[PDB]
Amino acid sequence: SYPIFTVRWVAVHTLAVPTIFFLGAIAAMQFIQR
Amino acid sequence: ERGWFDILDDWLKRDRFVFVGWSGILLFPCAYLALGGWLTGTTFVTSWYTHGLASSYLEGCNFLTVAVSTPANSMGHSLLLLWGPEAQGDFTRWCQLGGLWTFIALHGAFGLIGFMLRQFEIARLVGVRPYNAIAFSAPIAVFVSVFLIYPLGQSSWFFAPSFGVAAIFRFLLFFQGFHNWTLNPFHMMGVAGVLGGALLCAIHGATVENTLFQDGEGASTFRAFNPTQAEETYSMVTANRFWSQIFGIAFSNKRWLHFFMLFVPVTGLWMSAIGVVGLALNLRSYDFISQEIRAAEDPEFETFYTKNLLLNEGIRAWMAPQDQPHENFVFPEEVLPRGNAL
Amino acid sequence: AELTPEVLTVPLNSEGKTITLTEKQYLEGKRLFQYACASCHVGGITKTNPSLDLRTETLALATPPRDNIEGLVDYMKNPTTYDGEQEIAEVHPSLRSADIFPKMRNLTEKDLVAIAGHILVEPKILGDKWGGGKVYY
Amino acid sequence: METITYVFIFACIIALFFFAIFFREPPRIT
Amino acid sequence: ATNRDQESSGFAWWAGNARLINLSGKLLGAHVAHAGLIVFWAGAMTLFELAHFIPEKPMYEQGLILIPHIATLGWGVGPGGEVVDTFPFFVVGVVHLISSAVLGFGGVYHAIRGPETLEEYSSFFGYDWKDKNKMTTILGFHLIVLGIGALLLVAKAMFFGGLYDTWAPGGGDVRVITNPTLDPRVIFGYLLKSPFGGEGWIVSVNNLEDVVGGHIWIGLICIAGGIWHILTTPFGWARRAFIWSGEAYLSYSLGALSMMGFIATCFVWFNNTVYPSEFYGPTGPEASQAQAMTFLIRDQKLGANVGSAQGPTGLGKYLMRSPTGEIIFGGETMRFWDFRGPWLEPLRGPNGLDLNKIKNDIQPWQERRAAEYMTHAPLGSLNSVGGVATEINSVNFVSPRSWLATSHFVLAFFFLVGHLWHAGRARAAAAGFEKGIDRESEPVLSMPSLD
Amino acid sequence: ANLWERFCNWVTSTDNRLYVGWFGVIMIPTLLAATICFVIAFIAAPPVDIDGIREPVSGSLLYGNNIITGAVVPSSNAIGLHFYPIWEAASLDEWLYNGGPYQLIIFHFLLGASCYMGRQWELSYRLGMRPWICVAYSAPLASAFAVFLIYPIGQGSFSDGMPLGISGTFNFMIVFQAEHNILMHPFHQLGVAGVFGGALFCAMHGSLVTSSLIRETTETESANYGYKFGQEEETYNIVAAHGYFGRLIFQYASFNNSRSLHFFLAAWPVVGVWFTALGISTMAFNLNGFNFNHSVIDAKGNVINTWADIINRANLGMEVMHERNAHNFPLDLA
Amino acid sequence: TTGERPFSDIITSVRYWVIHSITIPALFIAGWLFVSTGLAYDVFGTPRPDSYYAQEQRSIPLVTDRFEAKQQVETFLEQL
Ligand code: CLA
Ligand code: CLA
Ligand code: CLA
Ligand code: CLA
Ligand SMILES: CC1=C(/C=C/C(C)=C/C=C/C(C)=C/C=C/C=C(C)/C=C/C=C(C)/C=C/C2=C(C)CCCC2(C)C)C(C)(C)CCC1
Ligand SMILES: CC1=C(/C=C/C(C)=C/C=C/C(C)=C/C=C/C=C(C)/C=C/C=C(C)/C=C/C2=C(C)CCCC2(C)C)C(C)(C)CCC1
Ligand SMILES: CC1=C(/C=C/C(C)=C/C=C/C(C)=C/C=C/C=C(C)/C=C/C=C(C)/C=C/C2=C(C)CCCC2(C)C)C(C)(C)CCC1
Ligand SMILES: CCCCCCCCCCCCO[C@@H]1O[C@H](CO)[C@@H](O[C@H]2O[C@H](CO)[C@@H](O)[C@H](O)[C@H]2O)[C@H](O)[C@H]1O
Ligand SMILES: CCCCCCCCCCCCO[C@@H]1O[C@H](CO)[C@@H](O[C@H]2O[C@H](CO)[C@@H](O)[C@H](O)[C@H]2O)[C@H](O)[C@H]1O
Ligand SMILES: CCCCCCCS[C@@H]1O[C@H](CO)[C@@H](O)[C@H](O)[C@H]1O
Ligand code: OEX
Ligand SMILES: [Ca+2]
Ligand SMILES: [Cl-]
Ligand SMILES: [Cl-]
Ligand SMILES: [Fe+2]
Repeated sequence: SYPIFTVRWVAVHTLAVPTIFFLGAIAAMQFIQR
Repeated sequence: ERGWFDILDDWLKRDRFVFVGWSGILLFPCAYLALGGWLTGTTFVTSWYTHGLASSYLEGCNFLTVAVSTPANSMGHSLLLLWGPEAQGDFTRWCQLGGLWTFIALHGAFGLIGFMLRQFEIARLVGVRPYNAIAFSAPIAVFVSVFLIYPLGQSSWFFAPSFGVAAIFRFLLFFQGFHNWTLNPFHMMGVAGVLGGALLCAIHGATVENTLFQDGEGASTFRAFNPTQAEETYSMVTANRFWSQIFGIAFSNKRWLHFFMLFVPVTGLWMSAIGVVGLALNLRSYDFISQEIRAAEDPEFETFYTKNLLLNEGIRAWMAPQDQPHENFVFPEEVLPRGNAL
Repeated sequence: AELTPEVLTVPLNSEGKTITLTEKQYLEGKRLFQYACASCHVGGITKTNPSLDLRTETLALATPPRDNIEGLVDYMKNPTTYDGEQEIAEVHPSLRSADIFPKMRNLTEKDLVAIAGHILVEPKILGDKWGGGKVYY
Repeated sequence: METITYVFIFACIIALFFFAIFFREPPRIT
Repeated sequence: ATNRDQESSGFAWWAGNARLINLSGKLLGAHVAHAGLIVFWAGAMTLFELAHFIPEKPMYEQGLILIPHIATLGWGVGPGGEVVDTFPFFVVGVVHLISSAVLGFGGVYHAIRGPETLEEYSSFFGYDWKDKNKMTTILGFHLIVLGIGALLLVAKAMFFGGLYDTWAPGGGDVRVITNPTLDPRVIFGYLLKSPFGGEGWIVSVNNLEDVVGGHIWIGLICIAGGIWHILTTPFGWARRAFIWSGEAYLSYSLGALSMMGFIATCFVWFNNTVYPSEFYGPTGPEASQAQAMTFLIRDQKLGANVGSAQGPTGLGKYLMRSPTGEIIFGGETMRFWDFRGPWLEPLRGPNGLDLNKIKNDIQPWQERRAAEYMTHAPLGSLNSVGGVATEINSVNFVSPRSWLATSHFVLAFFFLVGHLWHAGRARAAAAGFEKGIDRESEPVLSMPSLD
Repeated sequence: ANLWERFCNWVTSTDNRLYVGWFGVIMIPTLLAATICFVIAFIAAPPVDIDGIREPVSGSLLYGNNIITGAVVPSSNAIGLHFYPIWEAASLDEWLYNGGPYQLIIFHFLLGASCYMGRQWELSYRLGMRPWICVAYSAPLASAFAVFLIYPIGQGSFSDGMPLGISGTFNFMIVFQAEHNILMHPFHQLGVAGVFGGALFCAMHGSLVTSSLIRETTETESANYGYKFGQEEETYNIVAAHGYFGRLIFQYASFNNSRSLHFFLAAWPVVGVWFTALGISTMAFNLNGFNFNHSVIDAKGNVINTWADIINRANLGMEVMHERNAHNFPLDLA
Repeated sequence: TTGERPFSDIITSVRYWVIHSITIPALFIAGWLFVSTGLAYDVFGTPRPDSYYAQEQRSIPLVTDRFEAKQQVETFLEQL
């Protein structure tokens, strides 16, 4: 009986979610040329 | 039936992986926004319109050169609220005007308040004296003096530190060239508190690790300690003899030792903040008047003090046109201070 | 702003004829300038003799004129002093002195044109910075 | 005057070192 | 798990290799596998260098540290250090890379398959760290091996094509060494030279006859010393002076390697004989001198009388005196007047730089060399932007001298630290207090009070 | 016993108020000499021709300095790395002009401080301690070697050694930034993380242990009387401390093992300072901080400045002004 | 402990990886497209390589007026 929605879960995702989005954005930027 | 306030208190103070508390309501959103604003700006946002610089990964900067830069000098000390009279609700314009600077600085300030309230809140619940909160007043005094008071004394937020690695380096070098900040005795006390603190950290960790009692058979000695053990894990008597014979004095009281470890770097940071309050006003330790009188009358008199001033004069002339673009400085090649050849 | 065909149009000769370089030519010229010339001419100055730079106006007043492709290519084969009076291949890299300046050994004619074009185009991009030295960094 | 003052303070600090070392409060184990 | 966890070995995972101290078989594996990593890097790095190499650019514009070592031995190069043949580089790379597979094989075998201890299997290959005679014997074998290595350099220099000689009359070239210096007054003289400016201890070695001669001496000294240690056991004064344990012997060797590292740093920074500037680029001193020579040449061509030209300070702008009178270049390069190099020596006479020779005899090749070296001074950024720290991006250059000096200072330093760590540890463990103070026999509690 | 044996027992005695030891026999005379020469020079040395251009810089109090401006001035650039003892000079007057005191001081100090480090190993052996306090001291020591010896070796002159004074130190720092871009060098960045972090953990540890002191005193007494030198029992509750800090961050971010904690307190500053020492010792051979000057370029090829370009402008100002009569040729190659 | 499932249990479970082998790549690709479509430029007002300067100006579009800085930027943008 371990819960899934917890304060910890929310805290983890407020960071992990944007982080992965940002890492994808920054990966793309490496192919931009002037 | 207990009251809603008390019920909310229970829930805020549940033992969980990440403690929340009443302090959490201020801390978490302000900290998250300060940090998210920095990551957003450094990844995506320019400084072309405020400084004439590129400042984001998007434009090609690296981790060393990205920043969230201060607003333009013509903004003065505007709060620069998203819904304020400069941006008028336009997110894109807000970003271009430096609105993320004030966003990060003000949410960061409220977040530091929330962090130190957290330190008091947790100390009270666990039953300890709140010295950790008290020590944290140093980082607060630094953040407030440098990010807030200093620019408030100057023309505008423009001259605050911009949030970035290279940008901060620029802030150091500006302070040398314009304020002669190395000469300032409040800075000097800061340096002594930081290097003295790092000295205490190293010497104390090393001393305990080299006067440990043999409490196990392991050659790796970390296992031979239990958190609930009543006994000292290292010999204070032996540590004291060692340092008395090596350096001439030694700690003999462990409570004094640990208090001194709080005192030194906290006091140093506080001294440095006082100096920066002075610099807000250009109230510098820039010169020694007696040195100037002599040097002016005696062209063979030279010291390291007069040498450093020549360096400062170079920094100001060579950096100001690009670092202060609102001034529209044009310094013809012929007026630039230079020594021979270079 | 852009690196347009116009930016890339420079004088071919002293008689006023122009040549429009390709973007591939521009990039080759930068690369080859780095390979063979930048050690002394980084940024349009000359480290071993700062009195002579690669500004277009300086090049125009050289003898023979060096403010055009043909003048530059000829310079790279048979370099002279600024007044045209002395041949300096023995102390300046050229095709003629490729035995003693070995980086010049595999430079083709096309390579010379590319490098000449870099020299002419860069000031149209950078202005006073080209040949300006540290004051303009 | 200034040189005497700076040297005097220094000399006092060196004297303080001598007393703080050799006329310290002895550490007492009991 | 014969000793492969913390509970049984007494060492945590991060000190895992300390579990090997008394496991001679696996420890031989560790060593042999490690030797294979070194040989692997030599081989693969060489091939990488060769694949990237453009023979008409200087080596030093291309970030090569290994090709330069091969060329200095006379392989692949001709007059002026021009590359005449890359195949000797390819051979050196390939043969190391193949040999590394063999060492790697032996290492993996001994580490994971062969007998963990060797003492049961062989009394010749087994060893106890406390057996003073066995330790001096193995030492002796390795001495003989090192001696032979030094004599291979002699063999290359005297019988198999010679060495690249930057000082060769008429210009740098490969040259066979027929008259190596054997006089002990010269060879051991170098060791008693001051390490300070104008002297430079062994770093001052400036001709290949001394270099070759010095290796004949070391070859024979090491072979003799090795025989000696096979035939003898430590004297009593040695027995009482040292700690006799694996960790102690490691510490001694760490101290020795730290020293050697600092020496190597100085060698590559200042010496342009065994690190020829043709391959490694100019020395820091060299390039600063070469700047002064460049502007002297330029300004004299414009009509300057460089002897009588007083600079802003009152010292000569181009030429001045050293503190012992010798004529030297002026400006900041006054500090570098102990510099000596083949492009500059023709201008030097018994009183230092000779003004007649400066005015009349400077050849175009000297102007070229000086301009080259001035523009490849060993200054640059960590991202390899050549030049002073305020330089703009354009030139991708950091001197091999800088890479080699910096790396080896870093390694020598951390090796000094390792020497202290392990020497302090070996002493404590030999005496029985490396795991802490015995609470019931705390030595300080039996000592009188200080006051 | 015989005289040698007695001497050896006295040298190595664990009962001398200050330990002597064999490292001590070299340390004592070399530190006394460096100290005495330093004190006299700082008060009364005349001006020294540091840059070898006959432009002597006044360092001493009697010649117009104060505590903040004063220094013992490095030896002349004309000397370079040459050994300049007193007996190389034709007279004390010459020796003073050319900066002889600097070399006597720094060589005796580095020798003596090196023996200080050995003496730390030595006393630890005599007391039956673990041996690695001397390893922690190797960090500041390495730093001293870097600025007084290794940087001069690399640049070819003791005139580029750090001066022995407050304003001289700032001068050395500003020129170093000009010539090496030290702020952009990751080893200096490791150094700052080491000292800012050492300060931070210093205050953290002090505050956490102080937070959790066991009540042993009344309100009208310093809590420090609650600990008696040599007592066997710990004077604070580490479990209460860990309970606090684990909640501040999260549980596994806090140490409950005092040995692990103390090792971390040792390691973090020592390592960062080893890196910063190595920053100075590798910039000594001119491998410099990152250079992103003109790294960002627009579609036409216009340079788009970054904060790295603005640093560059500041560095230029330092560069063109430093040692303003000493350069004749256009590049500062050392 | 405080009652939440250990991280080590979670991230070694098959269910976690079934969920996250979808959500992790999806977020990555969405961030990629935020840049590759040019949308990042327009949300944040960041110049593209071709929009720092008009073709013949070498004057930076610095904001000089607090209360119509919004309009100054607007005008600087129309003049490209
Ligand atoms: C504890 C959490 C917290 C705190 C302390 C702050 C604090 C701040 N925010 Mg942040 N913010 C937060 C959470 C927080 N925020 C969250 C969760 C978001 C995402 C939604 C944001 C998004 C955000 C943005 C986008 C911006 C800010 C800005 C600000 C600043 C100005 C706020 C302001 O003037 O409010 C004024 C409002 C109050 C003080 C509330 C008062 C309520 C009182 C007690 C009762 C009065 C009610 C009244 C009767 C209602 C009827 C009105 C009627 C007459 C019409 C300030 C630094 C601005 C800033 O940073 O600019 C640089 C800005 O642009 N915030
Ligand atoms: C040069 C680096 C190096 C070398 C040569 C060794 C060597 C060794 N270690 Mg140390 N170790 C190192 C680095 C190294 N270690 C590092 C960095 C750490 C910290 C992570 C450790 C931590 C450590 C611990 C904690 C222990 C050792 C132990 C050992 C030994 C037994 C290994 C074993 O049981 O493998 C078991 C592993 C396997 C069977 C998996 C495969 C291993 C092989 C060798 C991989 C080879 C791959 C290679 C590509 C094959 C090429 C083949 C081809 C040539 C034909 C062995 C002699 C153990 C001990 O001392 O035993 C007495 C032990 O407990 N080491
Ligand atoms: C320093 C390195 C070294 C040392 C001390 C040993 C020692 C040992 N080995 Mg390992 N081994 C090594 C490296 C080493 N080996 C390498 C590189 C490989 C891969 C080829 C092996 C593969 C290997 C296997 C597969 C076995 C051993 C075994 C043995 C044992 C018996 C050896 C014997 O009696 O031969 C006596 C002498 C000879 C047979 C003639 C020697 C011929 C060599 C080639 C002459 C050397 C020439 C020259 C000096 C080369 C120097 C190379 C250098 C430049 C790198 C002994 C414990 C056996 C064992 O452990 O028993 C259970 C065993 O089965 N060895
Ligand atoms: C890796 C090489 C190596 C190693 C580790 C050893 C190790 C050992 N040797 Mg062997 N030895 C070697 C090579 C080596 N040796 C060689 C090549 C020879 C041939 C010449 C010898 C000839 C030899 C003899 C004749 C003896 C030893 C002895 C010993 C033992 C004592 C060493 C000692 O106390 O030195 C420490 C040095 C001293 C105590 C001398 C005083 C310290 C001075 C002042 C240090 C100066 C250093 C300084 C940095 C300056 C350097 C430059 C200088 C020229 C100015 C020890 C087992 C002794 C022994 O036990 O024989 C069985 C012994 O009598 N060796
Ligand atoms: C601003 C704003 C806002 C907010 C936003 C947010 C909140 C955001 C967040 C965001 C985020 C949250 C992001 C993140 C990102 C991240 C990243 C980008 C990361 C990266 C990383 C890396 C890269 C790593 C690296 C490393 C390290 C660190 C160490 C170890 C090693 C290595 C190197 C790996 C709002 C809307 C309210 C409003 C308006 C404005
Ligand atoms: C013990 C141990 C360890 C270690 C290991 C090692 C150290 C190993 C080594 C190994 C080695 C050391 C290996 C090597 C290998 C090699 C090889 C495999 C080679 C091959 C070659 C080839 C195949 C070639 C080819 C070619 C040619 C011939 C020509 C040109 C081209 C080319 C290159 C392609 C560890 C840490 C894991 C841990 C556990 C234990
Ligand atoms: C090749 C060459 C050469 C030659 C070389 C030689 C001939 C060398 C030799 C070398 C040697 C011949 C070396 C030696 C070394 C030694 C040492 C390094 C020692 C050490 C010692 C110790 C460390 C000790 C310690 C101790 C003490 C002091 C006290 C008691 C205790 C004990 C024992 C611990 C030349 C330069 C001509 C040229 C180039 C090339
Ligand atoms: C510049 C370098 C010049 C030095 C040359 C070095 C030569 C190496 C050979 C040294 C031979 C001396 O040998 C060594 O002498 C000392 C001097 O009393 C001895 O003597 C002693 O040992 C005991 C053992 O605990 C001591 O407590 C005692 O005080 C002492 O008399 C050593 O036990 C002996 O082994
Ligand atoms: C135990 C050590 C204690 C040391 C105490 C030493 C005091 C006794 C010796 C007195 C020597 C000082 O003598 C010194 O000489 C020169 C003359 O060429 C003077 O000349 C100087 O004047 C001014 C004084 O402000 C200086 O700024 C200047 O750089 C210099 O030209 C000094 O002002 C004078 O004080
Ligand atoms: C360990 C393998 C060594 C292989 C050595 C190859 C011989 S080396 C060979 O020798 C000739 C003179 O004898 C020289 O003239 C020639 O230049 C040289 O490369
Ligand atoms: O001396 Mn002291 O500082 Ca090293 O760089 Mn060059 O030299 Mn001088 O100029 Mn910059
Ligand atoms: Ca384009
Ligand atoms: Cl110069
Ligand atoms: Cl200066
Ligand atoms: Fe502690």
